Amino acid sequence: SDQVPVGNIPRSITVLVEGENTRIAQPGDHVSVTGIFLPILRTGLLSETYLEAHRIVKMDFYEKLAASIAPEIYGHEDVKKALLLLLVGGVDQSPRGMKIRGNINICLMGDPGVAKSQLLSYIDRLAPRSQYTTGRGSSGVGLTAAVLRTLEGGALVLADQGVCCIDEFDKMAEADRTAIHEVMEQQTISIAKAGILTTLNA
Amino acid sequence: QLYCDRYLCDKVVPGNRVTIMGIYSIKGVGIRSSYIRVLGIQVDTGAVSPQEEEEFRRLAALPNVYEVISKSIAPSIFGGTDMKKAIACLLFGGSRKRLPDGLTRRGDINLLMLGDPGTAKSQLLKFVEKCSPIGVYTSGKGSSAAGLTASVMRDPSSRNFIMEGGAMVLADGGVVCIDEFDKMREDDRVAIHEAMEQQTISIAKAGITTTLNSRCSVLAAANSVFGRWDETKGEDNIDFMPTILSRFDMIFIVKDEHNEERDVMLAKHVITLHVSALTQTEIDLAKLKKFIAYCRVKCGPRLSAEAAEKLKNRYIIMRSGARQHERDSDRRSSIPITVRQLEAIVRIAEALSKMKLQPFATEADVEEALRLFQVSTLDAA
Amino acid sequence: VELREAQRDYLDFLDDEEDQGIYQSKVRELISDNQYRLIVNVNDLRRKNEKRANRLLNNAFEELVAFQRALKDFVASIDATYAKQYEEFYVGLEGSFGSKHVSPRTLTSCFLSCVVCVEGIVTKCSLVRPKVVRSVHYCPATKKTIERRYPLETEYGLSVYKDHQTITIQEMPEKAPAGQLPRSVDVILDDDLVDKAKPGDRVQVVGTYRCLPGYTSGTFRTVLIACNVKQMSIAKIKKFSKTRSKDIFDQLAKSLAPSIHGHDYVKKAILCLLLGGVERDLENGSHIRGDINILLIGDPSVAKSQLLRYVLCTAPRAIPTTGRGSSGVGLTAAVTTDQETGERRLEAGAMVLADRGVVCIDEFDKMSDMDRTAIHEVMEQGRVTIAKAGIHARLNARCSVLAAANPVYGRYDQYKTPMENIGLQDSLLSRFDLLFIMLDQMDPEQDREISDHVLRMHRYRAPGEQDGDAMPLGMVSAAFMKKYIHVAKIIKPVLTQESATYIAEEYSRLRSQDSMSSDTARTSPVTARTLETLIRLATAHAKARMSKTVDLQDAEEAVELVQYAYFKK
DNA sequence: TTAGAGAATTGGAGAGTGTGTTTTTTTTTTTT
DNA sequence: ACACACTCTCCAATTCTCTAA
Ligand SMILES: Nc1ncnc2c1ncn2[C@@H]1O[C@H](COP(=O)(O)OP(=O)(O)NP(=O)(O)O)[C@@H](O)[C@H]1O
Ligand SMILES: Nc1ncnc2c1ncn2[C@@H]1O[C@H](COP(=O)(O)OP(=O)(O)NP(=O)(O)O)[C@@H](O)[C@H]1O
Ligand SMILES: [Mg+2]
Ligand SMILES: [Mg+2]
Repeated sequence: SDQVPVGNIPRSITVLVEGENTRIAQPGDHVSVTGIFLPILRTGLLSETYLEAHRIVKMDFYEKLAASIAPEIYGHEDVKKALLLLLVGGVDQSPRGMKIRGNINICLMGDPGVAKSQLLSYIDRLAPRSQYTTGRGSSGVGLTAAVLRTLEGGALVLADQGVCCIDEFDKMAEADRTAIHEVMEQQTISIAKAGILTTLNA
Repeated sequence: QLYCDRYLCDKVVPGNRVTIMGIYSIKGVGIRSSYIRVLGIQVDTGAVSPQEEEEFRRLAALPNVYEVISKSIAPSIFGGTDMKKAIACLLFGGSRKRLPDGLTRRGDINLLMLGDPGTAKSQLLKFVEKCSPIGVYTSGKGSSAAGLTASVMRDPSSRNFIMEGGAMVLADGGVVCIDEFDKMREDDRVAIHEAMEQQTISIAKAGITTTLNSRCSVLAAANSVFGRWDETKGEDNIDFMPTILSRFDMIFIVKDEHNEERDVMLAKHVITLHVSALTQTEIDLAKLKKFIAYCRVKCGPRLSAEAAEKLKNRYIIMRSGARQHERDSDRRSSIPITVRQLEAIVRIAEALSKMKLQPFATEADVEEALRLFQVSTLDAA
Repeated sequence: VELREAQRDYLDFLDDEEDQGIYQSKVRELISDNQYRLIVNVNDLRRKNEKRANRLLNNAFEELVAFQRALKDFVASIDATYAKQYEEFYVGLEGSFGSKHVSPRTLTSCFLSCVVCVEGIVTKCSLVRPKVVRSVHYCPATKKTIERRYPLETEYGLSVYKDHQTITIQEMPEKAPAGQLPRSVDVILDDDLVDKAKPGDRVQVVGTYRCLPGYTSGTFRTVLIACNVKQMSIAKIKKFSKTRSKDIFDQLAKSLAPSIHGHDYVKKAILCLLLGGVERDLENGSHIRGDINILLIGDPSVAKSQLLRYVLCTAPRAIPTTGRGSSGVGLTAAVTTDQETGERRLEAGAMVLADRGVVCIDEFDKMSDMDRTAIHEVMEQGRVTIAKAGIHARLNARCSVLAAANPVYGRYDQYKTPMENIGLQDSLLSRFDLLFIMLDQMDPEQDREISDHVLRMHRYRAPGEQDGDAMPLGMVSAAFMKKYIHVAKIIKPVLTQESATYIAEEYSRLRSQDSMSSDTARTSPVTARTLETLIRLATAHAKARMSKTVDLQDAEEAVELVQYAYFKK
């Protein structure tokens, strides 16, 4: 996106992988590709092109750790410890199906314009696997997965073995509330590709 | 279906009434389509001939032309001479201006009639639509926001989105008559606030963004909230919001009156109008139509210095009186006095000067302009 | 076979070293930059050879090929090795064309095969893709090869291709005839001309008007094969800024929008919006917003709309919008089916086209809240997230928003607080930098000068117009103002310890005063966003001085402005 | 009596010709 | 560029007839 000139839409290119080069690349991953640029064979004089890939290259302790969380922010000593334990987590007890889950979940209520944005973004930056979203239901993809013309996306999906953060939660809709309710109970979701009842980890 | 060729191209547009001369020919197993090849076109309704200019110069020269034109407007309708005079000024209009720092001033005039049932409001609208060189007539109850200004829709061919013009676009340069004005929804009357003042329509939909022109006059008719005007309830007869009442150059209140002499005169007038439908076997409508177009394209006035000085001194008094009335009252009024009213009087002064083809407006013209505004808006306020 | 003499004419025209040597110098420059097209000025050609010049414009094709061959021979005579690097050379035209200057409306079938000069506004583009001119095949078993122009196997490195693109030009809407919609024409861009224009650009295209074939219905489509494409949009500024006799920012603000009387602080804030602040980035990956947003609220007839229509005319890359006439899809981006290639792709909306510019929203209080949800992300972060037509993308929409609205009940009520009169949500009201309230206080002392000024304005007539005319349907000077603002947009000034200290201490004082104050006496609370606003405004004032430092004067001006905006009844 | 050569009729192996081919704005009823 | 439907031609297989082994 930062390479696009002012007031323009970004472009894309098709890359064909063959032989021992397969299974290197992944969705959403930065790569540098060596290849040959060629036109597609018909079956007009204007023709589509692609890149033929030849190489793909990817681009005490408790008090100390508590004090290490968000040092830019004054006070809020025990809130930092709560967030520390949110990152550490409890234990899934699993006694023969009478389940108690170990994941901590917490909520912050903020006065208008208060410092919570700095703390939230610090935990977002700190955590080794995490995602962010906002409750207003913006023009992009939602909390759950979505379909395009295969299935993709979703903040609840992209954070899986980690923690997901919701901003301005109070502006959520009923769809969002039911999705959060389902994640809290079953930690999985459902989106219909084409009427089929597909389901997906969260 | 018609075919058009060489010098006949872009000679007409939709909605026009025309007479066509051409060849008629063809273009289940046995069906074939058919069409007409045009060889001549006549618009049933062109550049003015020299003789016609001499007659229009004579009409502009002769001294009591204002009364002559006033009698030509809606000649069947009994009474209402002040209302007919205001309609004349609406048809001629003020003058457009572009200022040195690039901003514009609108020139043209908006008018509203409000009051009792059975007082010939709809008849006057029905006449002005035929008298104006360009005009359109629509009902407020039967129209939508996207239909008044402009619309966006998919092409019946191809797959692309295309633009369409509403009533205020088709009547660009002319008059728009909105009947049953008090029966529109609030969110639909909001849609014309740009068009009535800035004379342009801004669109941003479906991946297209453009600006269209709408340089037209609005003429409207309405009832009181209570069906007819109730003098015991005062200002509650009106419920239009101030942001639209301030966009009219003049507002008239019409009340029915039960005087015996007028009733006898009006009754005789009506009966003889009906009786003379067989017996029937100052300027005509056709002549007036061409005269209006000629005056609008050739003449553009300005104020004389002393006329501006007089109007300035009057406006201060007018603002002071309105302020004192609101201060004395427990309630704020629905018809405000603002700089838009100062501009309104100037536009009427220019129209009065235009009827006589004179380059400058004068104190006599400003006197008549102030008289017309004094009757309508100050009776409404 | 006179064209061999016509080519001979062009070759001796190009060989101008015997007479001041301008075109030989230009060809030498072309060689040095490794280019393969030349731009010729038709005035020179007309001066040297009237017959050849007046024939060129009416026989575009047969004459331009001779000119191209003459250029190829001339560059070969200078350097044969360079001449062999490219297949063929091209020539473009500039100057005054007289009767051939047209628009998409006035262009008609009698112009076919003339050189024409069309102008208008660009509305769309197709994607760049290659076209074949010469194809080659080879056989390694026999050392054999074959060619064709427009067994063995194809030689992509011995074959050669060139780029191709289509765009569309539309008539200027200000010039449309009464009661009609604008007309448009299709332009073809080829080889080194591709992607030289994008939507919303005002362009002037030179080219040859030509039909395209299409049993036949005897009916064709016409397109403009472009030949050249053009776009349109120091000592004085140095001595002016060096004077230092007066506060220049006050003089520039006073001179803003001369038609409109009063409203000093609003003019000063609009000038700060035009100049802008500056960006900054932090080592953690965070960044500070440099652009400014402004909101206006007030009664009828207080010139709110006119200020918007003025900024739109005196700022580069500015866009209009009205609350009732626009949709969230239209504001951001919409999916489009291409008729040239058949493919589905996005098309830019109003806030994307205003990237690195200004967007004016009139009648802001009539929008449905669903559209305001789209505006929220744009105003906060300058990006817009889209998930349509197989694309998941984060587009760039960096812009300053200037917006106007009217209060609830139409006329402002003195007996209610500002938050009661104002119809918007407190969350949205926290995003704008400054919020101004405007009221029609009916004082006769003020009405005197206002009415006088308006009446002076209505008696003016332009000097190029005569005593009784009417138009057809269809203090600092403005020029210096544009140039001074344009140069001032480069300076990038920097904080000083004294200004930082002043802002910090004054913000603490202001916070204490606000803590003492109540919602009955203020528009909104004061927080860190107030510090960001103060920093942006002080930066902009320093920028107007072109002083590389942000000085105490800038900080003092900035705090006075926000003090007036927040703490007056 | 059994079998091969020269002349006449007929089948079909083969070639040539003609033709077809999700994603946005606006209205209306009834649910709120 | 790649499949049906139709029209048409020339080559040589099958039988009649006369003859020798
Ligand atoms: N002065 C008049 N001269 C002639 N006919 C008149 C006059 N006043 C009223 N009428 C008659 O009144 C009838 C109704 O006319 P109309 O134009 O609808 O009046 P109106 O004020 O619009 N009535 P309404 O629509 O109920 O408000 C027609 O039959 C007219 O002929
Ligand atoms: N100080 C002023 N200087 C010049 N013109 C003024 C001034 N005050 C009012 N006007 C006039 O006010 C008219 C209407 O301007 P406009 O910008 O629409 O006002 P507004 O505040 O936007 N009212 P509205 O659009 O109904 O909310 C213009 O024609 C101006 O000539
Ligand atoms: Mg009626
Ligand atoms: Mg306005």
